[PDB]
Amino acid sequence: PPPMSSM
Amino acid sequence: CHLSDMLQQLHSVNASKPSERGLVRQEEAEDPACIPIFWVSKWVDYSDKYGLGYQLCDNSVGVLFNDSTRLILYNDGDSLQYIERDGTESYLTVSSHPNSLMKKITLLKYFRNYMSEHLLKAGANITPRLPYLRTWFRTRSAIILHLSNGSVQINFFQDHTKLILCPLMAAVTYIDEKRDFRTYRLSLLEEYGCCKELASRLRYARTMVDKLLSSR
Repeated sequence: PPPMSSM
Repeated sequence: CHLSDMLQQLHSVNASKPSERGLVRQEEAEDPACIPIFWVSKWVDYSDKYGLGYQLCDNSVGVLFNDSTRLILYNDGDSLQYIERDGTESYLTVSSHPNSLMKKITLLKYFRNYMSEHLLKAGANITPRLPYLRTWFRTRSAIILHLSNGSVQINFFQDHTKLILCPLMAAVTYIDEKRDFRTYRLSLLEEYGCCKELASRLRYARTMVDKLLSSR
């Protein structure tokens, strides 16, 4: 799962 | 806790079947006076070790640490709010801080620096109209963020769409796939309808608010 918001 | 109000507002909009009736006049439900003051613009889930860091739209940064404490750095880059596990709020500054908070301040500064350098600012084009992160959780589809002012934000991973729900205004802000930022009165969505996309996300939102209410 993505560990942060949108780059 | 305005979660009960939020659930009732969502019950009401969803029960009106806003996408399944006549002509949808969603534009007539728009209310710019209801644009939120605060939302989460960026976040970092380091909860396997430290906790969850977030940036609010005003550039303030908070962390909900794994020990159930919270540290918030105001956008001035010095003023601090600390919330203990028992709920006690303390207001201080980094320039003055107790030695006991040095580690958490340092961690927060790393979170802050990362978000400032590497992540998109959600709602960046919008001028808003200090809450802390009460709690959060993730599903396969979304991250759900509950702010201390009663706002609930839901960010969907697959399509990057976002909801900001405010129970005080009984309003929802929808950020779509094109990053269009639109604020609607929930009662007016009942009155004028909405597209299937927003309707489905409001149904999802109701389930998420139920989760928040059941895990208080």
